[PDB]
Amino acid sequence: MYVKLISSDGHEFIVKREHALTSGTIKAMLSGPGQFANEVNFREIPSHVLSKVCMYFTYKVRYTNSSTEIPEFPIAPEIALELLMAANFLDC
Amino acid sequence: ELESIRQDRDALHMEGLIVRERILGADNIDVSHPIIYRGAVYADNMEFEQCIKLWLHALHLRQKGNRNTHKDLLRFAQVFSQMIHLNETVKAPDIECVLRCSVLEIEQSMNRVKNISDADVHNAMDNYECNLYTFLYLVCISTKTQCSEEDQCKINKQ
Amino acid sequence: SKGADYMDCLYRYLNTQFIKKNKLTEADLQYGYGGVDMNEPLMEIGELALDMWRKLMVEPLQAILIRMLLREIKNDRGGEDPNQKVIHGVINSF
Repeated sequence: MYVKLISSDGHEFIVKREHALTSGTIKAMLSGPGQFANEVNFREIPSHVLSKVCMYFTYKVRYTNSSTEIPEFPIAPEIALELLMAANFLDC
Repeated sequence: ELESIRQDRDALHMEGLIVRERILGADNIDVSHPIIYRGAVYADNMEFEQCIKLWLHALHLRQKGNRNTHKDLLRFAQVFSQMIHLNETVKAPDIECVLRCSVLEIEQSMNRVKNISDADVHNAMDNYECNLYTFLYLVCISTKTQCSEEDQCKINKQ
Repeated sequence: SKGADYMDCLYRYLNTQFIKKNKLTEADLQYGYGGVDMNEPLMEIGELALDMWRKLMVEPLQAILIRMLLREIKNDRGGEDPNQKVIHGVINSF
C-alpha cells in the first residue's frame, strides 16, 4: 500500500501507492520481474526535485474535477528548468 | 422508323442528341452545351433521374480533357440540395463516388496549374476556394444521406 | 509471450516519444488505404515481436501441427482425453 522512493541524493520518501501510480513510468517500472517484495531508487534524480514531484502527486490527488477555483502550484524560478527536464523521465 | 418517331417529342430530342454526338464526337466541348440545357428542362418538371445521368455523361466528356467545371459542380450540388429538400431523394451513392473522383482530380490538376505560374492564377485561386466550399457542401449532402457498407467505404476513401 | 510483454513494458519511453510519431495511423490502414511502399513502417516493440514470431516460425511449421491436432481430435472422439491445457493454449495462440 506504501512505496519507497530513493533519490540520487540518498533521501528516502514513503508515499501511498495509489498516489504514486499517477505517473505511467512508475507503473511500468513496478511491472516486470522487479516486483520488489516496495522501494524504488533513481540513480540521477536529486532529492528536492523529487520532493516537488511528490507534492505534485498529492496536490493532484486532493483536487480531481473538484468544484470552484483550484489553488495554483507554486514554482521556484531556478528549478523550473529542472522540473521540465524531470517531467519526461517520469512521464506524469 | 423516322415516320414513327415523328410524333414523339422525347424520341426526337434523343435522336438529335445521338446524331450530334455521332457527328461532332468528343473533339470540342460544345457537344456538352445542349445536354445540360435539356437536363435543365427535365430538372424543372421531372423526377431528375435522367438529369443525373445526362450531367454525368457531360462530366465524363469534359473531364476527358482539361476544362474548368466548378460552375457545373456548384449547379449540380444545388440540384442535390433541392432534391434532398423535396425529401424524395432515394439517392444512389455510386454517382457520388464518381463525382468525388472528378472533384478530387480537378483539385489536384488546378493546384498543379497554380504551381505552374502565379501571374494569372488569382482567378484560379478564387476557383480554389470555390472548389473547397463546394466540397464542403457535397460532404454535408453525403452526411445527410445513408446507404451501404461498400459505399460508405468509397465516400470515406475519397 | 511473457518476455514480449515485459520487453514492451521496458521500452516505454522509446515507444512513447519515438515510434508513435512515425507510426502509421490506424485510420489510413482502414478506410484510407493509400500505401504500397516496399518498407516495413515503424511499429510497437510488442507488435514487432508478435508479427515477427508469426512471420518466421508458425508459417513454415503449420501443416504438420494442424494435421496432428486433427488426428488427436479423432483420439478424443474415441474417448481418451489428452492434456486439454496444452491444446487449448496452442489453439488460443492463433
